[PDB]
Amino acid sequence: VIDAFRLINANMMVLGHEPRQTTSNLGHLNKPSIQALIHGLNRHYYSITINYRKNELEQKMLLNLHKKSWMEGLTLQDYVVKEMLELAKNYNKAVEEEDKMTPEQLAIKNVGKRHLEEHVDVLMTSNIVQCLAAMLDTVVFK
Amino acid sequence: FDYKEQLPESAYMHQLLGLNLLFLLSQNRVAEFHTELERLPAKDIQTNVYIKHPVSLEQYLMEGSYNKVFLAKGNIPAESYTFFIDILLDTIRDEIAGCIEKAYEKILTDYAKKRGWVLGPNNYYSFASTTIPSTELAKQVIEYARQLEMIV
Repeated sequence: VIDAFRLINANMMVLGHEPRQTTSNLGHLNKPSIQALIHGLNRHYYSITINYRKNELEQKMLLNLHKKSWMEGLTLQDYVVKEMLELAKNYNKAVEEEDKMTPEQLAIKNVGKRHLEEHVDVLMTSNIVQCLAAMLDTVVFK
Repeated sequence: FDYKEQLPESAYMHQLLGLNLLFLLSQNRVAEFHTELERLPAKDIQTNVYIKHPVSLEQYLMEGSYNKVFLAKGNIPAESYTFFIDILLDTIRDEIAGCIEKAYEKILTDYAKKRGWVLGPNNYYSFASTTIPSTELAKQVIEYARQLEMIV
């Protein structure tokens, strides 16, 4: 929500406010446009374009921070996973079985001038990962 | 094979054909054996005694020729195949090896001495006769294949 403002004197208002000599940057500046309250008090002011300073070392350090710290990427404890999986798959199987009625009716209906349910990518990923865990189970250890 | 419409049938044709048939069984090309059989449907039928001996032998082979080894030999001593039958006879089948003998059944010397005994493989017939991690490697590849499809 941060923003940057700068005031304009009332002496040169006869002269142009902000002499513009670049279309791309002026349009980018206008893209934020002006806020409701901003117009309510936009006068004697003219917002100035802001941007995050180039960031590589800090960017790289943060990126390394995320994997291990800001989300689960310890990579050594990275791999319930066999306890609750049965129950999660039970829920989703029952739900998909139920949802299968709506496509049935949809097909039943003629030309006549909620089948899209997906629910399969989730199962795919979850149980394929669980099966892959065999790789850790049988080789990575012992 | 040649059309040879003028081909004058001779009793030799039947005699020689059976010699292949008898030999073919001798060279355990059983598939080829039937191949020739179906090539002469009009010959076998019920006549052509010349070639009737091999088929009886073949039937006995699929059946228990082991007992009928000398039954077919005595069924007809000769059919112009005096030597022809000899090859088959000396080529005694020995598939019975998948059993127990030699002080365990004792019956079925020189046979018990050939290559040390019987044909050579195994030992004295009286004294003749799980892992997930190994599965791990094979399964791993299979699972990725399923994923590989879900790429695009």
